Amino acid sequence: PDEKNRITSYGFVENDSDLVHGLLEVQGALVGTLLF
Amino acid sequence: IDTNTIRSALHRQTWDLRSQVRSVQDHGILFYQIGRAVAQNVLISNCPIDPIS
Amino acid sequence: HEAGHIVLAHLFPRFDWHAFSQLLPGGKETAVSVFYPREDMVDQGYTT
Amino acid sequence: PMETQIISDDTWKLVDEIWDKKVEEIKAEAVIQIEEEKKKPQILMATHFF
Amino acid sequence: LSNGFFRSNTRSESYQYLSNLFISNGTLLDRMTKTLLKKRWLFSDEMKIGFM
Amino acid sequence: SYKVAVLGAAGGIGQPLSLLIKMSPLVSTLHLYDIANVKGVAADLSHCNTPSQVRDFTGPSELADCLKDVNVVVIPAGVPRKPGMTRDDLFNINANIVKTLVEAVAENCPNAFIHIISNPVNSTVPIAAEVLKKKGVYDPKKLFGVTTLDVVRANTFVSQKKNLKLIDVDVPVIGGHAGITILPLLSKTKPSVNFTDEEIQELTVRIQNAGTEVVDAKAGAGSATLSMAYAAARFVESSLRALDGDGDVYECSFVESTLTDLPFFASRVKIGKNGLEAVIESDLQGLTEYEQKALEALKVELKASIDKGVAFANKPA
Amino acid sequence: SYKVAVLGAAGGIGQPLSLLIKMSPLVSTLHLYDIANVKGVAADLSHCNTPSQVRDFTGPSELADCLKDVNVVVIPAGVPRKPGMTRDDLFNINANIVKTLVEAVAENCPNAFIHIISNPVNSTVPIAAEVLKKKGVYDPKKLFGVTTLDVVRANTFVSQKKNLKLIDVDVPVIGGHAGITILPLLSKTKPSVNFTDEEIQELTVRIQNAGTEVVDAKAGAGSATLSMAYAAARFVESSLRALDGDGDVYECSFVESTLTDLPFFASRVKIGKNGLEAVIESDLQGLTEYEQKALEALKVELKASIDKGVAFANKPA
Amino acid sequence: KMKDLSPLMFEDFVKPFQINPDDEELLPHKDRVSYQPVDLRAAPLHRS
Repeated sequence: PDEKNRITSYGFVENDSDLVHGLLEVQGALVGTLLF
Repeated sequence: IDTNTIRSALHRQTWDLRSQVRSVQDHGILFYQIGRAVAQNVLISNCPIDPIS
Repeated sequence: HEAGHIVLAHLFPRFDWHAFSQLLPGGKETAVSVFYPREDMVDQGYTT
Repeated sequence: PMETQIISDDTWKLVDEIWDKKVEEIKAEAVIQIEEEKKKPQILMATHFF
Repeated sequence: LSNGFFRSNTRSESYQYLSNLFISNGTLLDRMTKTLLKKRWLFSDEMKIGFM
Repeated sequence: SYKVAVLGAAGGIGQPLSLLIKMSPLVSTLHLYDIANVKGVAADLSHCNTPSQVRDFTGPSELADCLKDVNVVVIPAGVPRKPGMTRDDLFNINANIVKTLVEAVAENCPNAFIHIISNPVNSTVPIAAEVLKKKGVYDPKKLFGVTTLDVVRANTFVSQKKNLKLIDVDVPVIGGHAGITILPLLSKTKPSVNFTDEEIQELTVRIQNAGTEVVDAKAGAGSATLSMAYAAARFVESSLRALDGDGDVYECSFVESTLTDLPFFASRVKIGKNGLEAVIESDLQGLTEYEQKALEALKVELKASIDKGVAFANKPA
Repeated sequence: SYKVAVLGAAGGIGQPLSLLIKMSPLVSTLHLYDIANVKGVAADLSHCNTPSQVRDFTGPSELADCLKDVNVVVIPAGVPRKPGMTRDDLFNINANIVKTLVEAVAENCPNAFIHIISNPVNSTVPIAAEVLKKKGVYDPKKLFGVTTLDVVRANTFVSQKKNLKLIDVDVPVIGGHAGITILPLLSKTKPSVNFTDEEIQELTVRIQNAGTEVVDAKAGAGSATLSMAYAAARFVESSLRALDGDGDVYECSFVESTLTDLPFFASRVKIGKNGLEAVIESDLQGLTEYEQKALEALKVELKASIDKGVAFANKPA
Repeated sequence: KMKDLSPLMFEDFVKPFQINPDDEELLPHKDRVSYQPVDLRAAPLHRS
């Protein structure tokens, strides 16, 4: 479909995105093998 | 005290009773819950999972 | 303008209920249409 | 495009490993969990006295 | 903001690996979401039983 | 701020390679040369809105003016195949041309990254080395054999087979640049993918015979031109980046290496400011039995090719 | 994820244009077409490790297979000038070839960005428009004349003369693509630099006679090869950028415009998702007296060329 | 007034994606995630 059946703006998707962004910020601020 | 008694004692504490009971009507949120719970169980085996509904 | 709004509102399989549309409400040089969302969308809690 | 490869190919091996360990643990846990022979009281503990 | 394209590709590889892993275990998620569909609640015991 | 001089820039290879070199962001002066029909190529390139300057020279007499202060010298000169020509006449003509060009480079400017492109490169790099040796100015660290088309073809075939991210696919290729000399180290392909025996054999023979496939696909119209120009431009940009002090310039090339008993070999090397900086020996460690037996099969014929090259390069005048 | 089909990709201009399109990060499928010797170019291109795919078709019977689902049609086909041949026979040959190709495109893919490179484009774009009109499917918003070569030459000449940054200099060019029908708007050059009178005259005559300079520098070897390939690749990439929804794709092209009394004109236009989106008329506002008399002198010959084109395009069969 | 005039009807945009509860069958997937990484930066400029 033209993205017709997406479930925008409900409960835990925003929380998952926020948690992923926070984990990425923590990982990128603590760099200063595992990562290429 | 069996494990089902503990499970039912936990469910009465971490769940809110509600009148006018309704369920999800477009599945795909269920797929999101299923995939997230599976990835939580297999990868992070030191954290519990609240029952899916 | 409101005829176009009404035509496109009633050209869809599942739209909000059109209660009434009124031209020139109370002397103001405008118009108002009233649409009530269906109960299933209110009971859902999310939008597509 | 300018971004070359990211985290690893070995970290994918490790996450495949832990996935397989958990799958095998669940598989073992499902079928050999319940087997009981007896639970008899050990009230003739002779190694203390006899 | 020169640090907005590294995280996007990191999440992209995470999504690609997750898709490649979920493709092989598609039947697992299928039977699992069907079990959630019939039985309205799903605990860890049913979870591990349905992992078969 | 570097200068590249292409010797033979008006052939089949000369024009696309010059076009790719002109609009690369590293070159600033481009000294094309050919014995004829080089003015038109320079006039064509001078109209492009790229800051690198193009100058052209005609005849060997202007050769002394062509190589002054040149940082990278590329020699793709050589007549393509004509009907009725055996290997003897074509080899003699190409080797005489490359001998004269290497003599001119040694006389004028010997401190340039020399990229030998003419075929066969297995028997041409030793000729250039022997000619540079006769003037007492030979530098083995600044003499390369462009055999990266085999790497490009290996990457293409591996990506087409395994459906892998092409921006990540790279395949080590050792040996030479003609036929069964090409040993694609398919077990060291990054990222990690596992092949079957039939897939390994099919990929190996396809990589080894892709040159013949692209020659006979033209129905006698010549050899590979666009992909060879692609590989030549890739190696030129990599060498120019090595001249700029980049510390991760790893490229596959045919150079004078001590990895085997052969004087010259094609392997992965690390190029620095002063030319060759390191030779990666781990490409020869950990090979499977198929790659090992292919290596010992190609070693004798590679030795024969190098011996033929040094035998011609020491012929009396 | 866009598809480009080149009709005539085995000629002089076709092979470098096909190679440069292969290097573009926007093309995903490249369809080479020519009546002969088109499989060699495809074999050359397929060895490169670029994600875009190259397929070849030979003969008119495969032309219906060449243009299925093609998003950009590129027509550089046409035999270059031969000694002893006047304008009439070469015009007839090129016009017949482009007429057959435009008929094939109209039958197969009317909704493709049509880029005409065959010379002269002043008398070729009207022929294509008339052929598309006869099928009742003509779209003036999706028919372009690639005249980016004059812009590139003007930028290069201005950068060489006034010594600016070649990256930043852009010169608008109006009129046509042949002879004195090219009018470089040198008073609107960005960044702003003021010229003298003789400098304006010299730059104007150099831009107008760069074509004869580059075809007489080759000494009868043909026309330019790399420069129009460069310009066509630039125009194709710009059209593909505009097709993705980019809202700042402004390019100089020869299209059906209403700026003057002429039906077709070369001006700066803004391309959108549905083809031509806007025509910049401010290029004709604020002109100096010299550009005004140059425009009024070139209008008569441009009208004559367009009249000759539409006269040939409606000849009986 | 929409009844006897036969307008041109639209398609349904808010049709829900649902799963058959007890129908034992393997519903398919395409084979991918539809997400694309955002990575757009120009090539380094000339004269460097």
